[PDB]
Amino acid sequence: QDAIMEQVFAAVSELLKLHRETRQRNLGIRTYKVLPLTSSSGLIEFVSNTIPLHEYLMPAHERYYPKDLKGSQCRKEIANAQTKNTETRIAVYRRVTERFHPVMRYFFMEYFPDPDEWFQKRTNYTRTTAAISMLGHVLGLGDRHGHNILLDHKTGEVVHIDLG
Amino acid sequence: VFHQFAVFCDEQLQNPDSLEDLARLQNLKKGKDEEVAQLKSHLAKAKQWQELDQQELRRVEQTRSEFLKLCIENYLLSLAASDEHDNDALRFMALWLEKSEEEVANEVVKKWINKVPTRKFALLMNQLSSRLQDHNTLFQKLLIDLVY
Ligand SMILES: Nc1ncnc2c1ncn2[C@@H]1O[C@H](COP(=O)(O)OP(=O)(O)OP(O)(O)=S)[C@@H](O)[C@H]1O
Ligand SMILES: [Mg+2]
Repeated sequence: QDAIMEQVFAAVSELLKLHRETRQRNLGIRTYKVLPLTSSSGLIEFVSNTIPLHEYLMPAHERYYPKDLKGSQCRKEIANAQTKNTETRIAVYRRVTERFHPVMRYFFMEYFPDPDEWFQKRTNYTRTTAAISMLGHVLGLGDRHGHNILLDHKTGEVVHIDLG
Repeated sequence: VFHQFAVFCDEQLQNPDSLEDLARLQNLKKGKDEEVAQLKSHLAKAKQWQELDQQELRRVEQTRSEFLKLCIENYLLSLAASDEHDNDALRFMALWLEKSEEEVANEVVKKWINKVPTRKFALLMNQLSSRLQDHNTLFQKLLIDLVY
């Protein structure tokens, strides 16, 4: 499933190169290689110098906001109110995100301290996120949690894996 | 103002997203009830999840019922106010004949129908006189009085 869908996504991203506006901005997706050996095993290409989005975000949240909730505390508070009406779920969610502030803007300030490199890498991040967002809407792509999204800390772009 | 609001509520009813949501919740309720019928804390959790589905479905259907009320009421108010929008009679008629069973639509129509000039319905007598029946329902007591 993952290999077939990686091939489909690569083909559509190749379609993107035939238009002036998407080609001018190098809009496309980053690919990897899945190789199924048997119905129970495979070789997956370990993408070179990335870091999972969750593995960056959970330490950074407590490094930059030591008075906020931990990530596990937010997860548990959200999971406890899972068998309740929508009003209580939304109230718990607002209460939890009022004590949890985003820290993603630091990923670029601590891997690229030069403003030229910083600006280029943040633009790469925004463009690859936009392309994969539209392409994954059109193809119904789901399972987009933090362990399926990798941050390339050499070029700034995101890689989506596990596309099944 | 009234035509604006009526067209908004109507567009909120015939929304493909909301119709697919209602259909998905309906299939979920059906399948969960069938699964409960299979087994009859397995039963306990299964029926708890079934009850949660029921609450979600009640919420969605109540939202749609409010939209229907507002749509019918504002179509009737817009017909009674000006002559700018007079094909609202055809749309009101389609919407009312689709909902001839839902007593909420019939209560709203009963409340607001006597303020529209009958010249707005005068050219729709082929469709009105085709639905006449003697059934003693509220829909028929409104339809026969309008035709009269
Ligand atoms: N091709 C890949 N290249 C680089 N990192 C990867 C790749 N595939 C997975 N990872 C990461 O390496 C770790 C291994 O995770 P996996 O065991 O593959 O599945 P998982 O998502 O971590 O666990 P669950 O139960 O599926 S949420 C995770 O932190 C992934 O984000
Ligand atoms: Mg995974």
